[PDB]
Order: sequence, then structure tokens, then C-alpha cells
Amino acid sequence: SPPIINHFHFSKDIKEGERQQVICGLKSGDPPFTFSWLKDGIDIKNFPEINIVDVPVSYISVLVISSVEAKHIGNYTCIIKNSNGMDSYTATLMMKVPPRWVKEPTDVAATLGSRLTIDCSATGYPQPQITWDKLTDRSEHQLPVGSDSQRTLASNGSLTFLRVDESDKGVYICQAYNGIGNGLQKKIHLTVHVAPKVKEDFTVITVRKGFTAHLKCEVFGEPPLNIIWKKEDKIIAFETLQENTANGATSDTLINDSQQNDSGIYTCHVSSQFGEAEGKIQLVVLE
Amino acid sequence: SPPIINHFHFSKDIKEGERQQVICGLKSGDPPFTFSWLKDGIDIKNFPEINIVDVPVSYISVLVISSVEAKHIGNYTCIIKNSNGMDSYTATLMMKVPPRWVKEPTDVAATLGSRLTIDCSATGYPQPQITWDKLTDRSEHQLPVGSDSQRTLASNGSLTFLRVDESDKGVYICQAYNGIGNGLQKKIHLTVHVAPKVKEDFTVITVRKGFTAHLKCEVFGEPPLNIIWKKEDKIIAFETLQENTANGATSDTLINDSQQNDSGIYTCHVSSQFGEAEGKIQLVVLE
Repeated sequence: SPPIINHFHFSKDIKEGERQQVICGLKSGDPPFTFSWLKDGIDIKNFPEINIVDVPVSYISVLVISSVEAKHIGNYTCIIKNSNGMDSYTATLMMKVPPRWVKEPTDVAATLGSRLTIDCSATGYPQPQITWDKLTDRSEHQLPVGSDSQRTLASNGSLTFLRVDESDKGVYICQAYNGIGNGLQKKIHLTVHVAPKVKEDFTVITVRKGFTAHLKCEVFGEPPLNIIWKKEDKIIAFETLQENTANGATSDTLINDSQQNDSGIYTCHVSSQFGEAEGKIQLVVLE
Repeated sequence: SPPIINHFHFSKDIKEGERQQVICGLKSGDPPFTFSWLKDGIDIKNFPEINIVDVPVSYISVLVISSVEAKHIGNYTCIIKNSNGMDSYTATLMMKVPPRWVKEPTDVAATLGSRLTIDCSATGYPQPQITWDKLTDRSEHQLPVGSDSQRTLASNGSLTFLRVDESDKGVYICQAYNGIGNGLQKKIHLTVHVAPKVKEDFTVITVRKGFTAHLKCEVFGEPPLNIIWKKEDKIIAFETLQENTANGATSDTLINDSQQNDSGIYTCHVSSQFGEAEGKIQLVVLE
């Protein structure tokens, strides 16, 4: 009689680490038998991390997978053949992974005119889809952002602004979904901020020799602002005062007793998280 | 005197699970002091999974991150202010993850004329780029596949064929790279196979009543082929012979002693891993 096969199945909620064994046994049929395994039409000898245990004395053969990586997903077929015919049965290895964050987005503070790039990554099986929705406080409604002119969404869901504008403020949301679970969703607040600017590009300070020369450098910006003075690309150690204000700060620094080798140009450099600026103040000591 | 800050730094080869602490302490400066923390221009009160330990008696404040998820990457700034000025210092939290396979590709056996979709996924930081190169055995050289007409590479590196052709045989390679390490590379063998076809769509078998009616159904295909006969969508249990060949198999089945309620149409259905076909054989019993 031809062989008939006992239906077999893989576990239900399979996870990457787990092992899996499926037994191909007989209902009926006269020996001798020959067992044979396939995965999606390819023979199982190919995949060596899969090895099959066969005990033909007991009329069975077992497929084993010691650790199920998602490549194992697919259809596995066992074929039993004798000198009267063959039976076969296929079982499906199924696996689902809901999204987990790779790169969560967070609240962002962007520089106007800069080229911002927010990242938002996630992983799972299938590979999750990353979508951005901005919240319009005209009625707190979601509207998908998308790759406009002056905007971009790269291969991996990274939202990139070409020139940041006051238009691009408020709260945004990226959403990772692959069909498993509800997915992920992250709401972030974008705020726009202005790069610092020295009020005056370059001012002349002229004095007679040997006086308390008084330098000046107020700058516009958002606190904090950290100002460093220089001469010919060397730091000034001399006495320096740095009083703050609201729209920035002013730096009043003075050099006591002037010299003709000190006469030249100086550099008021300011640094911040939103940019950096430089004013070059020049000094000449007349007789 | 204005406060001056002791430079601090995050660990060098940071990994997701680890904790990170950075101490903002003073070199010099006269009290009282006020400590303040920022991340990329945003204040640290926002991120609550970050909490700061501050002990102003010892002139220090510590930022702590109990488990560094990649969102923590960026620049952290500590600001110390007194009634003479402020100092500040920023340190960068850096993290790299080389690619690991999410969905490894494997050897594939495609049906001609079908719409194949090979998957190839990977994960890491930054999110890896997935590229396909086919090996031309004209000189075993790589050539990037790309989204042709009759081909496609989806968002996540899934290579999709619209109509599979003999053109699309041989070994291919997908390569995952994000800049860290050398990345990953996987070489797979594509082989093309033909869906089974019943030789004859529908044949008339006519006999007189009460004879050993002899049915016939050879089919073309690649082994294995599993044939099931039916009548009005019910299985035939009756005597059936299924002898194989090279290009497929033939199924010679016979019904002993005919009846007028048996007279009708029958269905030779074949199933395989590369497709399924049906021939409808018809029977009429004349007097």
C-alpha cells in the first residue's frame, strides 16, 4: 500500500531563540520507505544549520532547528516514498515580531536656516513602515508630512528639512507599524531657535599709548553664550568682563598699558548650541 | 571669580544596555553656584528617564542614564553660573551598532511567470543600507541589480520580480552596510522551475454499463506531484494508480461496475510546490 503521512505542525507563537522540531511519521503503508525533506522547493541538505534526525526502524524522520532565525520562515515539506507510491505534507514556519525602537525621536531645537535631520528608526518582522504626521494646532489634527519641496523622508524614516523655517514649529509624530500589534508612536515637540550674531562685524578702536584701552562686543542670541577673545589666533587670558542680557550678552574687555606690538587686530568669537559667530575688533596705538 | 569647568566625557564603546554617568565639577570659581543641564539645546527636565544627581556642597552635579537607548545620542551640556560669570562644557554621547540580519536571504526556487519577492533585512545604527548584486557567470563579476522594468527593490531591501524569467537564474548577493564594521553579505542561488500542467484539459471517456472504466491523467512537472481525483467536489477514495516519470507522472485510475448516477464529470487535480493544475475528465455510460 502507498504511504500515508501524519500531519505535523510548527509551534504557534515562535520567537527567535526557540528550537523547533517536527516529526514526519506514517499512518499506514508497507515498507521499505525513503524519507526526504524540502524547504520551499529547495532540498534540506542546502541549509546545514538545519539537520534532520531519521530513525527508519520506527518509520519516522524528524527535522530540527536549534535556533529559529527569521530566514527559517516558509514551508517545509516531508515526502515519504515506497514501491507503491508517495505521500507528502507541508507545514509552515511562521514568526511575527512587533516593532521596537532603534532610534526613538525626541524633542528637537533647530537652527533657523540650517538643514535639520530628525531620525526615527524601528525594527521587527516584517520591517516596520515609518510615517510622520505633524499636529496642526488649528484643530490638533494629524496630517502626514511627506517629502515636500524643502522636506524629505529618507529610506529609514529620517525626516530632513532643507532650510528650517518658523513654518516648521510645533509637535510632530512618527509612527512605526508592520501589521503586528498596534505598532509604535512617538510625539515630539519641535522648537525653532536663531543662530547667534555679533552686532558689529568689525569696529576700529584707536587710543594713545599707555591707556586703559576699552574693547566692546555685545552679541545677539539665546542663552547661554560663551565668548572668547583672541589675537592672531591666540587666546586672551588682560581683564575681561562678560555681562549677560535677555537677547544675548555684551563683553566689555580692557587692556591696561598699550604697546605697539599689541597694535593689530583682535577677534571676539562667540559659541553656542545654535551656532557660532566672530567679530574682528582692530586696535591702533597712536603716539 | 567666574566658574571654570572640569571637562567630562562619556564612555568610548557604548552599548544599549549600559549605564552612563558624567560629572560636572569645578576647577575654580567663587560660590554660590547654580548647575544646569542641556541635551542638544533642550533642557534635561524634558527627558525624565534621565535624572541628575546634584550635591552643591561639593560643587558638582552628575547626569545619569540608567540604560542608553540610541535616542540618548547627542551633545550634553552642563552650565555652571555664579555672580561673576558662567562656564559651560558639552560632551557627546556616541554609539555604534554594526549590522545584524533580521531576514537573511537564502537559496530560492521560483516559478516561471510568477511574481517573486526575495527579502533581505538587517538592523543596526545607523540603519543599514541593503544592496543587491547579481553574479554574472560571464566572468563571475558583481553588477548591482536595481529597480529595472520587471524588477523592484522595496523600502527595506526586498527584491521583487514581476514576471520570473530564465533570465533571472544564477547566484545573487545582498549586502547590508551602515559604516560600522565591514557589514554583512549573503550569497544565494536562484533556480527557476516550471509550474505543473495537466497534459489535456478535458477528455471524454465513454463506455457501456458495468465495465472496468479506465481513467487517464498524466501531468507534466518536477517531482514531487500529488494527484487527487474528485467528482462534484468530493474526493475519490474505487482504485487509483499513480506511476511517476521524469517530466512528471501519470495517474491511471479505474472504476469497476458503472452506474448512471456515477455518469457526470470528474476532476484530476494535481498540487505541487510550484503550482497546481486541474483536468476535468467526463464520463457517460451508454446502455
